[PDB]
Amino acid sequence: MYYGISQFSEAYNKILRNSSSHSSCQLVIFVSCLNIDALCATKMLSLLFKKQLVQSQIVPIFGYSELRRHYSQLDDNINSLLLVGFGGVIDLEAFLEIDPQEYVIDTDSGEQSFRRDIYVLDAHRPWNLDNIFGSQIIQCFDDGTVDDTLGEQKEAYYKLLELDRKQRKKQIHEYEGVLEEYYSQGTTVVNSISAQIYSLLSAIGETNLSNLWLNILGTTSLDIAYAQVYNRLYPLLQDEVKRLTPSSRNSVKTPDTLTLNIQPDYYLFLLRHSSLYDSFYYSNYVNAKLSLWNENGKKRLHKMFARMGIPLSTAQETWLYMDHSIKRELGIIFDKNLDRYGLQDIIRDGFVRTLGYRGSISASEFVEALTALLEVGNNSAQKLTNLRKRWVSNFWLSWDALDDRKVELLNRGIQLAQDLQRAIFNTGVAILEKKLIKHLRIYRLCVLQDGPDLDLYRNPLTLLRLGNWLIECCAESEDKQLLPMVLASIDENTDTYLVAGLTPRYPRGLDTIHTKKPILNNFSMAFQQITAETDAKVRIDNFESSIIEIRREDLSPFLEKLTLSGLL
Amino acid sequence: NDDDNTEIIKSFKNFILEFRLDSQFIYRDQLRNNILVKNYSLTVNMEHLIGYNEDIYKKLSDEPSDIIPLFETAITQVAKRISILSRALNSLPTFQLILNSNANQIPLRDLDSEHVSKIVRLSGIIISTSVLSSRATYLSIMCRNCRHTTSITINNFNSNTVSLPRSCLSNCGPDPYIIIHESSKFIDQQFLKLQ
Amino acid sequence: ELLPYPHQLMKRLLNRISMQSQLIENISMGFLDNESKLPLLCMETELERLKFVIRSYIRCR
Amino acid sequence: MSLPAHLQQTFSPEEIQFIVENEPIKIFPRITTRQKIRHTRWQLITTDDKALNNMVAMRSTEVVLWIALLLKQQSKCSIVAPQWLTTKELDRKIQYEKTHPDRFSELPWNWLVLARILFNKAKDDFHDPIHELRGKIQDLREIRQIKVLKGLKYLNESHLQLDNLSLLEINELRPFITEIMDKLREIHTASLT
Amino acid sequence: KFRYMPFSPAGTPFGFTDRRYLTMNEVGYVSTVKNSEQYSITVSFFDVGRFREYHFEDLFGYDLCFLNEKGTLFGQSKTGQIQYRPHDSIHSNWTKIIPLQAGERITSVAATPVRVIVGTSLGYFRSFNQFGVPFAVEKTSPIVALTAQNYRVFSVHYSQFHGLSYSLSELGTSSKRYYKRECPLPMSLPNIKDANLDYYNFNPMGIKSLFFSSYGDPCIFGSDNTLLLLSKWRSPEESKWLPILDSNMEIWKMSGGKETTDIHVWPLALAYDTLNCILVKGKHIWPEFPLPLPSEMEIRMPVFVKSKLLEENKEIQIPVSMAAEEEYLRSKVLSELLTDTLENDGEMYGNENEVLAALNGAYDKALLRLFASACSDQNVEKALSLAHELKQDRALTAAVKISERAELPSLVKKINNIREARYE
Amino acid sequence: FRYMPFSPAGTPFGFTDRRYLTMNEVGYVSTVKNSEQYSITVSFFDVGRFREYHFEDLFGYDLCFLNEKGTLFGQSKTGQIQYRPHDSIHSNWTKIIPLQAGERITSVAATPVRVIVGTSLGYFRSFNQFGVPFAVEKTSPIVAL
Amino acid sequence: NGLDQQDTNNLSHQEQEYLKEYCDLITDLKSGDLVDIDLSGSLVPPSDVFIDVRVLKDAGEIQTEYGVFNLIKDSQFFVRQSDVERLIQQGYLQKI
Ligand SMILES: [Zn+2]
Repeated sequence: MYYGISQFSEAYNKILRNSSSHSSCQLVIFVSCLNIDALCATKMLSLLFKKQLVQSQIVPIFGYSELRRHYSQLDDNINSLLLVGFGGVIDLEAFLEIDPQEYVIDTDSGEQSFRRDIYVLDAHRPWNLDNIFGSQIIQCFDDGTVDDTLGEQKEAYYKLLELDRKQRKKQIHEYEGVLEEYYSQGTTVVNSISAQIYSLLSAIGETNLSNLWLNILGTTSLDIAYAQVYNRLYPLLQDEVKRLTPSSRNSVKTPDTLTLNIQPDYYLFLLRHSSLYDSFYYSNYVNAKLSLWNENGKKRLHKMFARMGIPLSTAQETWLYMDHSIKRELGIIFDKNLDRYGLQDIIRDGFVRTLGYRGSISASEFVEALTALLEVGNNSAQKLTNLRKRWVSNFWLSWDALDDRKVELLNRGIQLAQDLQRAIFNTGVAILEKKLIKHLRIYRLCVLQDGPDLDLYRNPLTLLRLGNWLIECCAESEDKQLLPMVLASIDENTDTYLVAGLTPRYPRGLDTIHTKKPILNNFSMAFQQITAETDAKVRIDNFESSIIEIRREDLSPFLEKLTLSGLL
Repeated sequence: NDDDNTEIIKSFKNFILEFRLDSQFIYRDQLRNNILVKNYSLTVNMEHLIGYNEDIYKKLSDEPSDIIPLFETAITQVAKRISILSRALNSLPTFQLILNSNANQIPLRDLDSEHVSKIVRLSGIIISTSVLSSRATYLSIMCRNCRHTTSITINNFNSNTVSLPRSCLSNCGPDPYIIIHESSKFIDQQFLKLQ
Repeated sequence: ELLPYPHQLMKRLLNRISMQSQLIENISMGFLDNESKLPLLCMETELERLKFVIRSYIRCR
Repeated sequence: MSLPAHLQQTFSPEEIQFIVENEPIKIFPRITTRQKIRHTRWQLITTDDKALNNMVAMRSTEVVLWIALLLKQQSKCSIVAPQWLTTKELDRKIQYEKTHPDRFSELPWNWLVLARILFNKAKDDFHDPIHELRGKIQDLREIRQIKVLKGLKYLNESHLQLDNLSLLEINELRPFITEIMDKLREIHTASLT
Repeated sequence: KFRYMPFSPAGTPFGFTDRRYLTMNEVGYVSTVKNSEQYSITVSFFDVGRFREYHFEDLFGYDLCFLNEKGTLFGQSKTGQIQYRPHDSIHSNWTKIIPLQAGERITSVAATPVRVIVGTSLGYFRSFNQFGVPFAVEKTSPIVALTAQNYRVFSVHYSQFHGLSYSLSELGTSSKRYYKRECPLPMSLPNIKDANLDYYNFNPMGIKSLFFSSYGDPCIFGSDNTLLLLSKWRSPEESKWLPILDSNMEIWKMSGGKETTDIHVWPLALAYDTLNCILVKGKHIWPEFPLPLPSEMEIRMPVFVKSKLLEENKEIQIPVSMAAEEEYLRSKVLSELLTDTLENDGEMYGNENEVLAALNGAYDKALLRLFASACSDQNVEKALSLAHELKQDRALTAAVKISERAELPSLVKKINNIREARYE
Repeated sequence: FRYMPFSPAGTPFGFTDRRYLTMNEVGYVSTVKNSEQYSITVSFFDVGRFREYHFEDLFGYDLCFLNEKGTLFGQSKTGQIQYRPHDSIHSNWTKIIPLQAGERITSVAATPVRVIVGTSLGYFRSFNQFGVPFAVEKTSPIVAL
Repeated sequence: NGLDQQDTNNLSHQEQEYLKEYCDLITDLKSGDLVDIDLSGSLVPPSDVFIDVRVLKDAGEIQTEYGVFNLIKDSQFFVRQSDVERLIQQGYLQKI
């Protein structure tokens, strides 16, 4: 239990006193690129530091070897380095290859002072104890929830540390078996980074409306990946809202006034700022429920729209341009109709915030815009470095968009989200009509060879969104069971395939006990195993293990090995 | 309802006077601009109107034909309030409204028998432009035998035109109020044709 | 038209700027060896403000 | 160069802001700088730090503006609104201005800049709702401009007087006014023998 | 008769809004809102450097909360539960539940670094240590409120049989001892328009708040809204309560003749020089969750006459005579209190002696202005009396100057004789 | 409680058009109401020590206190306090006390050292014999003084 | 030259050494007295000493007075105003 939940504030104060130098910066921030919750946490830290006026440098990273080379670039004087949700499971110290004896100042009683102290907050679940406990330089923020449950694993690891006889040999072997038990497990997340960050803020008491707002945004970002985690944290967020609701009730809206509400939200992207028809149209859950990919999906969509009695031309016109006379009544109309279609689970309460007369924006809409700006804000390895630079640039653009004044940039991200949803829909319907999915009863396999936007698709987040859409489509087809989702995309500029291994996911609203148990991404372990022997020159530098870049020619033997692999 | 109409006018002026972004009331800004260069015209975005108050925008959409003259009167009163000293007809020409919709554009083709007297957004290419045609903003008349002279301020927001006054109106005839086209104030109109 | 130069005034000002500068230096070096460093930053901000004013005056002259 | 032409002609709005920052202001502390009889002093040449050594959280303290803004950025300072800033005073000034088109009201010249800065930062500490204050000060600005316009009708080659005009407006007006005024003076001098 | 609803110092009634303040103190302000299942406790501080906000939850929904520089208390009267949290919180928080009879209610609870104070509507009184050990249980008259300092503790008791009684206790580090024991309390209960009734539902006794000043002397604030100040409580016999505030009269000064009922005030603490307190522009006689900035009010006695100041008006015009009266009385009382504080405890921040001397100079200036007024009255006895009150030889020279300006020489030579009297 | 003002050894007006404000060993003040003004017959038990005098009172001072240093007249509702020395070698000074809302003077006191006012709201007012307010205190409603 | 047509072709010789010696004179003004203030100091009033700046171009580490600072491409950095100003003079920083 390296960092207790309550001891988070103590660690924070220790970091302060280590870097308590207004004259000289002793803090560096390292953040995983392409993570919304990471961006929210970085905003949190930035506001906290500007409260403390502590000098600091903020760096976005996407690659693990990038982290290593940057660390090499880093000056030793920097006593404060923060890691956001990346590499926690992998032994970063082993990945860093540090000597604590070099780092320790005044070992003696025993205290461990290092000229660089690196504090790691990770969202990944496996949470390697040797990573947590091997080095005191490695400072891991611990939710406790994994840690206490790891008590058996932690004591087994401690025993392994002690023992470096047949009875002791078999005890050590049993401990190793336990290790493999929590090993070979697909990493996930149960804690939105924003959540425990805001918890630490509450421990410090510096929470404002924005802090809670950004925590809401990060959790909303997590929602698709782990719906149940979002649902569990949802009452906590609502209660904190009540804690921070202004006393004034139903005051007349004025430009100065800013309000955040907890009101029913409909699982339609950009619903307020897009139309009704389109919001239904590219909604992955709506598509999967209605099979909108096929023509009969469109037929059923028209049937249900007429069932609400909404005129068509009214439906394809934007929600904001809708007359309020119908807009107020919409919710009860869905209540009457969605159930008849079974589409009622889409209605759920959400957080929508407005300022002045700009309008109300769903947190879901916000995270969609952020993801869009990340995706399309802007030799072969050098080209990949250029793409990493552009992705860092998109990260900075999204960072900037989080600022209130950049409402225009937020609208740009909105437009990018519309375009990306459109393109993802086109690609998905294209592959579905052509049946480009080829399930091998070990994993449903689809590959990207033709069609445009492969440059867009090779951007990892675009591939992830398409994967989420297709997982939703397959899951809503309960006829076929959950199977691993493997997807491979080509870039002719690199002339090599891009692969992401997506774990199967239950459909939303699946509260059954068998659906309560989450699925672990076996794809990661298969990739690690392939890298271990007979590697096809894949790239794992990316902070996501599932996403892997492979030679296009070498992907076919990779599939052969995947068929050979039994862990899939 | 005339008092209610005046209340709606007051609501619209509350819109324009207390709609700001970043402390900036763009409407008074364009107002003072059109005062400096005397263009009695005002530009407004309906998205802003919805953001400030949906209800006024909805009332607009219900029957813009008569909502617009009330808005013009409100803008004229606002200009009188701002650009003229307190306690200091045709003294100040009425401002006219300019709007940008950004909604969908129904094609010129396939326009419905519906949408009559309804605000619409379209696009097309001009094939012809008409010469200017004045329009009686203010009308000056006299009751002929009765000699009663009266003022009329007709707006181009109906249908077709308002018929000439009938009866004496304080027999003088079915149209005693003979128009004296000197005090009467006119504004030019131009006819357009879109392909 | 250029005004007379109150030489005594500005020389006293320069003495003040100096002594403030060495004072800030001492505070900085002592920190290199109170918890709230904000009064030091207030000193620095005052110094910057006055130096900016002096620069403006000199450039104008 | 030594000095850009635009700068020497008139004081920039940022220079006005600096000057206003040099003004003192009433605030409330959130720190007891007083040390119990039962650290580091501010030691400012430009301003007596003895007051600065003497703050106690939530007590009557007057400090120069810029340090107040600096600490208000931090959570440790609470600002006090001026008495003229009160909505009742604003309404009285509005009524005065409407009553007396000839002249202006005795506003504290820096009031415009003060209002700007406080709206930027002190939005929280306004007891009165901020938006109404913004509207009222905007209206006062408009009325002052209009009163200027009538004065422009009465521009003279001999004497120009401005009793109660704010520092901001006079600064922004000085280039054009001086150009016109000196041109008239040159014309008259040429007329004279 | 008496509802005996529990009272917290300047606590905000629950009101229509779910959020509500529990207790207002200079150390910090505490509010809470029920989450529809339980109330959300937040511990907010006026001085951020002293302490950092920690906000948490309790299914108990503690009826009252006490806080001080060392620790904070949370009491639920109906359940008798008491929760303690050190403000530094380095020590573990401990929570107990007091015994109580059927229907017993805890009116108020107080905390000190030396002892922990328990006071119920039944009048049962419990003393506890900072760690949870009960010092003793003892029987007292029911108490409307409690007043606690580091070691100074003031107790005020009420019984419809006993009326209003109050005792002052100086516990110190040890060897607790009472300056006063159940002294009858002079205070005007509100007479038995919706807001005050709601407050009585919250606090029937109608007292807004009760606390110690900046120098720690008692400060009773009630429905009269005119706080009373206790004089020389160090001397028991000499101690007496003096009117120190004219709230409604100061409002009439501020209102300028137009009394407004929306004005309500809650002094979180009393600075010796002037009152620090907060006001409302609204019907509520309790503050609102968005915390307004407290406005420091000058402390003044209600010696002013409504009719006389109305004549002055016909922004409130004050006679230099009557203003001089009020200010020299203020100088006298403040000088006496400050000197007595220097006696029993000395100087809190060193500056006390010179501000006291400046106060003496202001008082002498006041006396000399009164001497000028007496010269206008042209009465030798008044001038002689003023000469007696004068405490400076140079002030006596000033009196000589005033008398010769008034041209009566008999007063001049009497002042001279007073001077030779004062020399030795 | 009704809290009507009290004067030592006073007599209610009642049916009689005349009454005693206060019966004191130094003197007995008998007085009559004229229905527009309050005629006062300030009678002294020792005329040689203080010659009898009697002046009409327009105010109608409800409470009267008399002692060898001076006779004091106060109207409870108005709050104005009138003093006259029995020796009368000093001026007959007159002042007015501040009054709270509905505050009334319950009792009157006169002393050569000081002048004390007893009111309904329990305020104690320390004045000198010349009218200078030495101190002001608030306590329980002082019915008697 | 004071805040930090570089080519002299647009410029004749005489005026070339004129400007060179004028720059030397400016340095002399900086030299000796008045060294405390920057003779070519920013004429904008200083708003805030501590500001966060993203690195416009990657140029490695550059030494400040006391704090190490690496110019890693597009990296936020919230520090005092002197260093950020001087790097803006070279333009290696941006966005304020
Ligand atoms: Zn007629």
